[PDB]
Amino acid sequence: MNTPKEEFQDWPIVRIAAHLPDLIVYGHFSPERPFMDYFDGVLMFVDISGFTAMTEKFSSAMYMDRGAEQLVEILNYHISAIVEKVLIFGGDILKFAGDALLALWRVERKQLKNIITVVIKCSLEIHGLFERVKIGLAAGHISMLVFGDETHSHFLVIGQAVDDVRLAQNMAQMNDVILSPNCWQLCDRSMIEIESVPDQRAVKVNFLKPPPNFNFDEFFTKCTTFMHYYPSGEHKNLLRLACTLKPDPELEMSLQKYVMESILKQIDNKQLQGYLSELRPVTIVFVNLMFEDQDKAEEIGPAIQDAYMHITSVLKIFQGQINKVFMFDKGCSFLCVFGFPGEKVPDELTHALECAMDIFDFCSQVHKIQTVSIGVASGIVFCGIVGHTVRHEYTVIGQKVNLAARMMMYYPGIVTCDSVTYNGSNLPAYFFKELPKKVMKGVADSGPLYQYWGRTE
Amino acid sequence: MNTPKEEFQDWPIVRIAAHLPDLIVYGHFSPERPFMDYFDGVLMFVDISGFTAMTEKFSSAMYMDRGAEQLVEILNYHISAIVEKVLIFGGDILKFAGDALLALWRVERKQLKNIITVVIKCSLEIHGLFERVKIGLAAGHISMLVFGDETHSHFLVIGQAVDDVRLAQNMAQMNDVILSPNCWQLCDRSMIEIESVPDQRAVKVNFLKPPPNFNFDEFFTKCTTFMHYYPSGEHKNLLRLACTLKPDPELEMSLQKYVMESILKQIDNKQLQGYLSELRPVTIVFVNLMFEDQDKAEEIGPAIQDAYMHITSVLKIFQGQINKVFMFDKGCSFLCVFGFPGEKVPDELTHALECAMDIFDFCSQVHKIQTVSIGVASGIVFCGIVGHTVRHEYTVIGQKVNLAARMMMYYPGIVTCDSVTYNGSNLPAYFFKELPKKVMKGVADSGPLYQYWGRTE
Amino acid sequence: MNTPKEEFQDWPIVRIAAHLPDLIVYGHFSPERPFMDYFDGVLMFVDISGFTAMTEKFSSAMYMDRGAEQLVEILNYHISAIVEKVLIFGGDILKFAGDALLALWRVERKQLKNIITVVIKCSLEIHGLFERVKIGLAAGHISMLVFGDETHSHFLVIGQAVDDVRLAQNMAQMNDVILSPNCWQLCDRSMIEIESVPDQRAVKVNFLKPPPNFNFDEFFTKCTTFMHYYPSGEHKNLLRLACTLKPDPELEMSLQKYVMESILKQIDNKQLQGYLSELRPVTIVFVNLMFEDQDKAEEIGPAIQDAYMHITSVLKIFQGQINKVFMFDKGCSFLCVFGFPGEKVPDELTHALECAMDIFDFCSQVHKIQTVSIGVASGIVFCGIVGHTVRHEYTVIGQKVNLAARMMMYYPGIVTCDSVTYNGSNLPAYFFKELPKKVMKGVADSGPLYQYWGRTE
Repeated sequence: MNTPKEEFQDWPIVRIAAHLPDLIVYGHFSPERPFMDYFDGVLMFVDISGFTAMTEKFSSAMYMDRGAEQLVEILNYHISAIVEKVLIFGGDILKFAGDALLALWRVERKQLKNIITVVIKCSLEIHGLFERVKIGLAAGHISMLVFGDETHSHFLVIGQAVDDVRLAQNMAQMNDVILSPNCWQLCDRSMIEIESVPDQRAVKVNFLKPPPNFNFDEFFTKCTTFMHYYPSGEHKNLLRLACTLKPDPELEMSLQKYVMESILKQIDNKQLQGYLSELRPVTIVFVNLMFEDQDKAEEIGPAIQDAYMHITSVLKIFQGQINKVFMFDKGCSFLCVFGFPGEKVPDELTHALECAMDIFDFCSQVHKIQTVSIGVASGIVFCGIVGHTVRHEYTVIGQKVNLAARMMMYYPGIVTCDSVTYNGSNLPAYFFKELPKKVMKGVADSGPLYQYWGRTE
Repeated sequence: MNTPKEEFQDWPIVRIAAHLPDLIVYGHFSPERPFMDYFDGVLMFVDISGFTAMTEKFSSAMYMDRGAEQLVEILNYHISAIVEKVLIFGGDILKFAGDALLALWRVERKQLKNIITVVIKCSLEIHGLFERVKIGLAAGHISMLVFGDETHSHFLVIGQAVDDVRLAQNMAQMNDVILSPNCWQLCDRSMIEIESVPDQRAVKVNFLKPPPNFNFDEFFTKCTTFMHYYPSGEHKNLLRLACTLKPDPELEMSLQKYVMESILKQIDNKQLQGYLSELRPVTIVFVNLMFEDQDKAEEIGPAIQDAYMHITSVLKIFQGQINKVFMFDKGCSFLCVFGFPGEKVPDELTHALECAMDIFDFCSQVHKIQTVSIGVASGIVFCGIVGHTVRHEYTVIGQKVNLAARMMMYYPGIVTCDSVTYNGSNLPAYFFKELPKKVMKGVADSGPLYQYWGRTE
Repeated sequence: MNTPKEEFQDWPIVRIAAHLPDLIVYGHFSPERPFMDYFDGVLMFVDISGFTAMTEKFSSAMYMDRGAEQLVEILNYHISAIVEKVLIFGGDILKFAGDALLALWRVERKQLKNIITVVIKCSLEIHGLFERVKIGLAAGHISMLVFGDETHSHFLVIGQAVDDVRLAQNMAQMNDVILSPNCWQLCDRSMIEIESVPDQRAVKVNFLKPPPNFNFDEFFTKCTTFMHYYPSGEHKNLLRLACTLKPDPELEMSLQKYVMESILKQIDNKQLQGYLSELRPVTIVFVNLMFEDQDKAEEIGPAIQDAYMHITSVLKIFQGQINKVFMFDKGCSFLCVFGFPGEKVPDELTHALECAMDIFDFCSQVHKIQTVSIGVASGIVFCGIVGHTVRHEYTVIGQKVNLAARMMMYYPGIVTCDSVTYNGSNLPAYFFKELPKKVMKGVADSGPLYQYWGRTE
């Protein structure tokens, strides 16, 4: 009697799970919104903007109309190698963004010290791949927020360690590994030689020099005792346990709400697998919400949910999409896009600005939101699924993405827009104010910027 | 000199063969129609209506427009496991229908007794997968009928054992294995403890308790001597020998005639592989032909061919399709569908009824057809390819499928239609008669039913 | 710590490389056009017209509109086996054409003798696959020419050995292996029994009978010392080293210029993988350029580049495409196609003829082109990607392809067209001259042929 080998793990639920971290896939938490949970862990923030500032070159006529395809190919080739390292070292990749990848090792407080050693070794091996990234590491308390409505879900991690991992990454230069102050306080200092960072309490890792009898392979195996989903046994040849998920309609109903409908259409083999890799004109509406206090989801969770409920209703009118949400220094940011593939509407510029002002006016009145700021920028951006086969996400990359992001931070409390949006809106000129030009990070020659003042005085 | 490993078995002819049993793939019989052949074997009828009555839940708004995709995913996950068991135990899966799967072990008469033991063990292992199916087993003489024209082919198995396997399956409750009276007469009673079935000559298998020195693995190997196509040797890791078919234009020309053109288009990579999984509105025209004598293909074969020739010409006018043909208790049934994906026409309801009446009038005059009955029902049905990667078939599932099927049996000798068809036809009301409402199996609240009386008195 | 196995080699750059020989993939030569290089090697010309004269049968109504699909399936099944033999024996497949496959073993002059032995054994093993091809072998100096513009590239091999391999193949009968005179002069005569060819200096291989202590496996291994890209070590299970190419935007930019945009669209998963396999009506414009001297790229290279520059500008107006370029007996031939899938225009016939006359008039004035001849033929041709998964090319096959090719050779110095083109052009009849009918190889009943004389006297 024969024993044919199994082949089939390529179910829709597995394809959906590629777009999500284990934090969500195996979370099995309540469907109430907002949902908040609390834990401890180590965060790794890998800055990949050496690789993503290349989107300019790929718009060149040299690439003969295959710019988007070449860009996603070379990006995924390099990001895939980073992903594999994170996953084999036991990390859960939470999110991809144009300029970064955030990973989490969730553990009980008593194992933080040893897990930081694992994460530092992982970091050093990532830098070894490119002998061009910057790595910030943090550790400590982490809060998770899940918000959404009956058809869509989003999640965020928040807290001091999340803020810390961003600050640490910003301090880093090429090939640096920077530990947040609490990570350095928590780590095993017998193992790692550091140096101080000027004017900073964070530290830079110079060396991982373990004691004479230390065996990293045996140490790592001991650490896998605390990793709930590390592929093992019969499945030790897989990068993710999620690769083994089996059909389960209740679970798939839950997980699909995190993924854009156009991606679900490709997952269902109802759209060509390359339709979503494109250089295309879009309008970015980057919404920033600032609170009094950054690291307490119990106060900001309800506010973000209330904002989200209004944002989704405004965007739906114009097939706008929330591509990503981020949280830093008591600012929660929504990266909204008008014009994604198959979602284009006429008067995109006008409607982007009217939607921004609607969001601005509503969210300004939401309890506990202190300031709303919105940047609106329009131009050619790269869109596509970025990452590894087993862990990837739809992402947008481009100068206009970075411009809208810097505008909402450098011009707080107002709706701003770039010259493309201003000139191509069908709105009267006195609806706008020409702004002073500010030197903004990563922005060279943004063009004239405007405040959308709106229809009345 | 290198020895690269072979990879390629994914030819069109192999993809086509997934949709067909070995009875056809390796049949190499005449192209004359009708064709009849005669043999002996064991039939297994696995009732999967615990799984297919779920189509209701998947039309719920809870599934956010991915009902069809979730349904085919979970169905195929469970049906695939049944298929693998049947195939490793040496069976040939003849047909899939919404509510069942029919498999055949064809053998010489002298090996029936031992093959029934194999099939009973297979049955018990299928029930073990779900520790929700019902299994009927029959054995004896089996006739095969192949009918069609120059471009399309269909096949049927007929005879007392085919009738027996249906009756046995109907007697079964969840987790039962029921042996037809001839199967019990033919089987190895030293091996299996049975109990009587009230008012029935069939029996229920309680236990497979073989003698002290019995080794099932060695017994099965001896039984593979009589299985012409059991994967073996270099190919012992395959579920089907058909996986190894090599291009052969004359054979592919023959096999493609059994498969719908929309499926061939997907096989040829000219249509997206998920286009055919849909919840869509269709009209089912379920045609039943009753003969004087059920189990003699020599008399009914020519009649079915003559009917088919007319049915295909009527359907072609409106891109109707024969999805399945079945044979029971001297009734041959055609499951016809108007509105399959890419085959929709306007006035579908009117044309369904006019086509039914045309079929009715013609087939009523075919020699040896005693009664024609046609049920017409319209609504949302699931359509998609159901089964295992190596053995699957396009199938339709839904309350309206079951309703049309019950209508042709409970209202024999006439054309009947449901309320959706009546209300949405463009035909005058006096073309119809409102019928008494009958309690019908599996039908709850069918709605008012009508006879299509037709244009004149 | 787990060690998952690598899976991913299916990058766009790898898919592109399937369409190209190693001569180009690993060439890393200048982007100047024309580019010429010079080397030595052994050529094998495998004539597959036993297999490709079948396109007639597959247009029959017997194939029920799946003629193209069945044809490409059976062709690729047989051609794939030839390709695998060539590749394992160390050859580089340069080109596929309807009626042939050309392969190259490039080596230093001192290793020619031993490589010819390898190539003869390869040839005999190819004939063993079909126990229906004809094989010609040549050896000696080979020139390579690369021509094109900033977006498209084409290459050719030229010289006496290239002419020789064609002549040798023409002399061959079914199952023959014919050695060109220089190949016989260069080979190891202790190894191979030959017989003379009537009126020819070429020879036919009767037998490969090596000396008593000869071990072909050990001999082949010694010969792999001179094969730069023979898959080895960790990659000894691959047919091509190109299967391991990694993303490299500068290299992909270079390689894509050799591949049609419709193929690139399929490679990018933006078109269905079977869209390009079709039986469709096209117009073939077969352009032949004859020079004074055939085997010196230094003189003919600049002329072909100048012609190409004009040809591409004329074709672009009507989405005509260069499908293949060939070089024989100081004739360089361009196989141009109007009407490829997704490239159809109205008045295709008129524009084909006007484009031919434009090309004729320009190329007739190019320095060192002695004669231009153009054949124009219109009808149903097979189009599709022909070859092995790892080495394949888009190809056109059909009686009208062969007719246009014979017309440009049998009617030199003029533009000729077939009856379909003449009757369906919108041009006046006195623009044409009815020609004497010539008996042409492989052409039976071409129909009346015409010279396109053009608008004035």
